[PDB]
Amino acid sequence: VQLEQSGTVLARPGSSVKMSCKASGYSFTSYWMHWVKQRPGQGLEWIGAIYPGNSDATYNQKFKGKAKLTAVTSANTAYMELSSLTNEDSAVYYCTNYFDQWGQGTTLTVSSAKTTAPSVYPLAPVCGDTTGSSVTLGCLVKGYFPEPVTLTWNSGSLSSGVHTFPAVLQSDLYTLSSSVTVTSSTWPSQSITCNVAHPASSTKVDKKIEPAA
Amino acid sequence: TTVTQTPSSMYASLGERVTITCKASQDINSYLNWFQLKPGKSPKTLIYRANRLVDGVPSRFSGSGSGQDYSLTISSLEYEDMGIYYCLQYDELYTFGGGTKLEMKRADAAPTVSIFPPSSEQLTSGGASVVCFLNNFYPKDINVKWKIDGSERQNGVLNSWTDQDSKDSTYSMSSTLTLTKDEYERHNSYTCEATHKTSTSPIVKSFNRN
Amino acid sequence: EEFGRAFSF
Amino acid sequence: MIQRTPKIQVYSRHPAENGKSNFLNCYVSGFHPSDIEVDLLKNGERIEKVEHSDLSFSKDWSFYLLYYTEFTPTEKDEYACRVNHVTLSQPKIVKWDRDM
Amino acid sequence: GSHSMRYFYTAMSRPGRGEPRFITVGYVDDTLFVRFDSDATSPRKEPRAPWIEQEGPEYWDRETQISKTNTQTYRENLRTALRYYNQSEAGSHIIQRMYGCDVGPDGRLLRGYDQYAYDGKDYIALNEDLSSWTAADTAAQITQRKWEAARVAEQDRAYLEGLCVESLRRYLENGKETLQRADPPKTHVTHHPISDHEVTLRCWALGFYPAEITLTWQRDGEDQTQDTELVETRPAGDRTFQKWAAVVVPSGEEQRYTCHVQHEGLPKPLTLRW
Repeated sequence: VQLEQSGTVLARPGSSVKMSCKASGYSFTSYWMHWVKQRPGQGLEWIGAIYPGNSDATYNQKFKGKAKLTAVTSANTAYMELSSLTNEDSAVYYCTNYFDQWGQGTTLTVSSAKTTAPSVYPLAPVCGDTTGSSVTLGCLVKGYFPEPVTLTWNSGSLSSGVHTFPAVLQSDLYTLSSSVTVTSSTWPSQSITCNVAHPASSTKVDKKIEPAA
Repeated sequence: TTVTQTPSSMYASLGERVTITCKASQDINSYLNWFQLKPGKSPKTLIYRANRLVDGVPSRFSGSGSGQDYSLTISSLEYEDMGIYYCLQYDELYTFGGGTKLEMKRADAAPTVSIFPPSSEQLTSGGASVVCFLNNFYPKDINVKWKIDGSERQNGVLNSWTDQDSKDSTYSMSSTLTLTKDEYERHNSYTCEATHKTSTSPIVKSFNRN
Repeated sequence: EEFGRAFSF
Repeated sequence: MIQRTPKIQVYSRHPAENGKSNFLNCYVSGFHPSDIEVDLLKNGERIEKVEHSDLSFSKDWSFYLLYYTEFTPTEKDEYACRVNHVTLSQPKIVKWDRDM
Repeated sequence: GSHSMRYFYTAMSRPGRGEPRFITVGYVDDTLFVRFDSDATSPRKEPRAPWIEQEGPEYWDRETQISKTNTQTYRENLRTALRYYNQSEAGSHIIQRMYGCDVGPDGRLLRGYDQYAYDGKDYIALNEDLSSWTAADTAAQITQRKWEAARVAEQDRAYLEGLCVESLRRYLENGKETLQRADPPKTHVTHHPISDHEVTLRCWALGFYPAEITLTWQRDGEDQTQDTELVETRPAGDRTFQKWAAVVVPSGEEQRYTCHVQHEGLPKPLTLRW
């Protein structure tokens, strides 16, 4: 009754990529599959539509020449390829059957960056200031690629007062930060540590936040 | 055709009635669908044909409107209804609304400003990232200004925003200032001024390079 | 009788 | 687009018996577009106060109409139907044969 | 047997001759029962059978409103078609529509139809499944895409499975003396000498309902459907039908030729040759 999309894909600027969208539960070759684009900055925007009974496709005038809609009836699948990719194509693309049921959306990242291991840096208050009650500490994951990166605190034990801000892209490489808020009686009294794991680069780092001066 | 959705964003309490309006540039008859978007989850079609409830969707949801003006109403707002809502017309072409963000109402909270200098290993790696966390506050609206030796600096800054915390319905924010070792080393005092609706004056947290 | 709802093209 | 030439038939309701009243019918079917002109003429004089049916069509989307009027047949009165369509060069005339 | 009810819509653009004309005709089996024409002194739906006069003011008000709104919605449908095909407002185009439902001896739905045509060509049709749409050109594809993105076929299926068969059954029960009676045709053979060695023998069938019928000239048993002149079945004007079939034969071979008639209102096939 529902439909399952492809996995998150990554490409180079100027190359071309191809996404899939397998539908089930209904007659695939009698309705129009619509493809929609979601960009974090803009919003929801229509890309195209395809009828797989004979593969008739309509497109958006902004996407004419950019997108190409294909369909395989034996596999109940609808594909869509994009060429000459730019950073404006890095987005989440959804396929729907006449806007009845949507898919998980395929994520597309366009970057000319290589797989790079992160750089983990501790973040302690100024001059080791534990005087004021409730102390906030941080872990900074700079310059890594691709995504995601997992970050825990004290091997996953400390979990309250912990928020990790979404990764912000600064020139092809990402930057993430996380913040823990404990009580001055806990630090430096208890050993505090942030653990960072980048599975795509196979990197495991365990850093300890200690006072200086 | 351009459809305008209002409000762009809003704060609402539990049980409240919430109405989202979508206006078209021309009579689109009944060709309008309403979609919900919760972070990460597959979009959910709530209302189709402008005023018909999808089977299984909670009855608190209702669709209305005609001609150019349509609306979606939640009679009693629940917590699992918070997300971005979109209107779609399919009379002429397929165009979407601007999107409306449904969020939690709570008491105004002042941000917790914590500023941290670069770490030692990073200074030995050539860089220097000065970080500023603006913790648990409300509303979302917040401004940040980095200050180097007393002069405002906007170059090489990074900004990351947190969604509404499911725990206390607050927001957080991170602001990084990336410099090189020698660039950082030719200056003193790094201030992180913050401006919120709770204070007329900027919360100022700074540190010396001593 | 007659379908009282018509759908524009 | 799609023009179809009409098919014309001229007849009566009941068998034509001279002296007894009857109904002259001209059935024009299988034509497209809708614009048609049909007159029933007696001895070459077009008869006024002619009734006709409502615009219906068939499975092929081609219309069909029935032009009818009251009359009394005689052995020496020429009855005919003149049908003009966008698919005909000149108005087509069809003579009424009581045996057809 | 199985019976049927259909509705036909005819919209004609006429640039310079006024606004587009809208016409509706309703049929039950082969009997027209209602009529609408936007070019009347009073645009109104009106009955055309004795058994629909029985209905009440609410019915007629409903139908007339359903047609007066239909007039303008199809006057806009023509504009949208001219838009889709990039045509001139100065041209005369036609939008046709036929929709309805059949029922069996038990009175339940068998098949429901809803077809739309533009300029005599098939435009968009509802399939037997009452859920999908069949477009014939890339301009009807816009209509089908927006029509299923709103799941309008749901409403269509609801009407066809519901009010259609309900009202149809009501009409059959109200007029069982006319719609559910089978009146056999009245047949005779008429010889017409064209020359001294050639005569036309004609089988005449008069006054029958419905229009379905078969007329064949057989020689001593063998079917000769090749030398038979046939006329398309023609309404008599009194809601019955007429049809003849002719064969040219030599003088003397008038006994070998026999006529076989086939009507639903005929308990057994009629055989004749006079």
